Amino acid sequence: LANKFSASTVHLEHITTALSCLTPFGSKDDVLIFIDADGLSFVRENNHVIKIQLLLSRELFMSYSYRNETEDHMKLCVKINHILDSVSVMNRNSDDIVECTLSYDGHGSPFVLIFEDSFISERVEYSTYLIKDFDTNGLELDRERISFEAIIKGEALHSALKDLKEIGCKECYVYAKTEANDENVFALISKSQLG
Amino acid sequence: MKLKLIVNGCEAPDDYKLLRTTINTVASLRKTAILRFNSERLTIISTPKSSLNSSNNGTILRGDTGQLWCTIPHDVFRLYTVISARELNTITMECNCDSLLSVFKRYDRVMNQGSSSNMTIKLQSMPEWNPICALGITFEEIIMHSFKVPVKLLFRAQDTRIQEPMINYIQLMMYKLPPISGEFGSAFHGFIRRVERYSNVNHIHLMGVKKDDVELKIIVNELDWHLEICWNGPLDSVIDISVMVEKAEQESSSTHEVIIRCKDWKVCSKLYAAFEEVVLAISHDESCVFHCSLDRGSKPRERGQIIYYIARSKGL
Repeated sequence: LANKFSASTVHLEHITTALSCLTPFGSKDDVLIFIDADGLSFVRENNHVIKIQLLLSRELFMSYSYRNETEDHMKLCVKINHILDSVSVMNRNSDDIVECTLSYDGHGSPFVLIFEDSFISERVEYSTYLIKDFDTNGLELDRERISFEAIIKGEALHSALKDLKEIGCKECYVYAKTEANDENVFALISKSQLG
Repeated sequence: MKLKLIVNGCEAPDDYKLLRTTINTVASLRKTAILRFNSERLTIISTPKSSLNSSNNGTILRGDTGQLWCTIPHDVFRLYTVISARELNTITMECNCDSLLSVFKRYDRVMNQGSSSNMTIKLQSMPEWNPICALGITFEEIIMHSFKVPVKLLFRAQDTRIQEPMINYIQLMMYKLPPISGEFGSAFHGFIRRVERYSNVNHIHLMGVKKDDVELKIIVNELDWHLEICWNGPLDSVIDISVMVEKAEQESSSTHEVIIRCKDWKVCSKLYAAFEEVVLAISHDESCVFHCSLDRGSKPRERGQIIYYIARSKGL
């Protein structure tokens, strides 16, 4: 295509999954989109205290073209509520949608989302906004001063998070300890109405 | 002014369906409808210029400008006894759509029950009450069910003022919509009804661009995000203080666009779902015409016509 960036895919689960993952960071706020040859990343930040970055790699898209030459990456900002509403209405007939393509043509142009069906295609253009002075790279892990690391299974962690949420947890404490004979102790301590 | 007519639904169901659809659309479009009974055909008209309709002042308050015209060949009725002393024996009346629609709904219920009777319609002088007469309607139910509807006759001067709109045909682009009964009927029906998924959308921008050699698009700019809907399937193109409305200069010689209301689009969708052969004519920044045609032959017979004219809701 003539666009600077154009990525088309046939799986609609990735987009909806990413939007759902980004939802807990506020239904009405900004989302940063990073575009590079490696892929497309969605970034959100809350209260300068928490940050989330979800990456969709090149392999996930059946076609991926990044023809920009002057800059190695492209940065834009969109409103999450607009995308949420547009996808919710456009994804009502989720069974019939067959193709989904994102496109962008540099600064000053909208972010184009096209849902292509067998005979009907829906095209929506999202206006872009200036990126806030706050740098998302500021909140990063110092890879040379790791206090501790741990590997956990997704299901158990999800169950623990659900249990904490349902008891109205207010304060959380991650406790990590190691001993000899391969003894490990990783725990979450919650302060809530229960105590 | 005898107007004895016989209607049967068991013979030529296409004609009965056409009449039912015409009465339904006129009832849903306005409160009262004009009926012209000529020696050749019956014309059902819904126009804001009718004496009863003009009272509601729809034009100045809500922009009710669309005009609906339906032609029913006299072959539809088993008996067509229309004798008058006017041009081509034409008798003009202004009837109320609600009562006629209710009577036809009851007739449809009786027909679906299993009866195969006939409906007899006549013009009578009710002594209970432009003199007002009654439209006596009678039919059997396997019991002689008879209902009457008030009606007002119109004079020649009143009849001639109601004229069908004429469009600049040379400056008009026509597209032949895919048949509803075809494999693409469902896709186009969904495409027409797609914009209904947005509750707050009130106006739609229809566009037609050459290059199956033409394409049709529906644009919505009333939302926080620009919305464009494109039909990529096959689609063939048929080859006082009054002032003239300002027409925007065309972007190109092969693009025709017009902005209309969502209610008119819903009416057009209903018409498309009703009939098989449907044509959409666009006059750039001027108007949109929905032409539904029903074809019947024996010496080809008269073509059943339903034309809905919609004026632009906004300028371009």
